[PDB]
Amino acid sequence: LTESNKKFLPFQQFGRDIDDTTDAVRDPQTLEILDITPCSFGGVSVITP
Amino acid sequence: DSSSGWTAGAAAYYVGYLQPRTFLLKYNENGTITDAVDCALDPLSETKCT
Ligand SMILES: *[C@@H]1O[C@H](CO)[C@@H](O)[C@H](O)[C@H]1NC(C)=O
Repeated sequence: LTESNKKFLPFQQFGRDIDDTTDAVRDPQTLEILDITPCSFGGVSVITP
Repeated sequence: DSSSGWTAGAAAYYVGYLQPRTFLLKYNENGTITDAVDCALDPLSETKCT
């Protein structure tokens, strides 16, 4: 989760993008924007002579 | 009596009915909806939504 600069409308909250996943949320208590983007991916490489 | 004399005054109200259609919507930088097109009115709109 990361703090956001986005400005929702007073009732809006999803992170739906081009693919429609989630990169936005509002604290049900402090009502602030928390961008979501996971900590992972994948690619592998070993070099040998 | 309770059933005859009374004043209405000028007002007029409009009533419509809805229909299951398909719409194409245009949101902006604020995410506020700014425009739309009913691509079942005319061919040019159909081209737009396709
Ligand atoms: C909303 O629109 C106004 C236009 O006056 C603009 O200044 C502002 O940057 C917009 N907000 C967002 C969410 O970008």
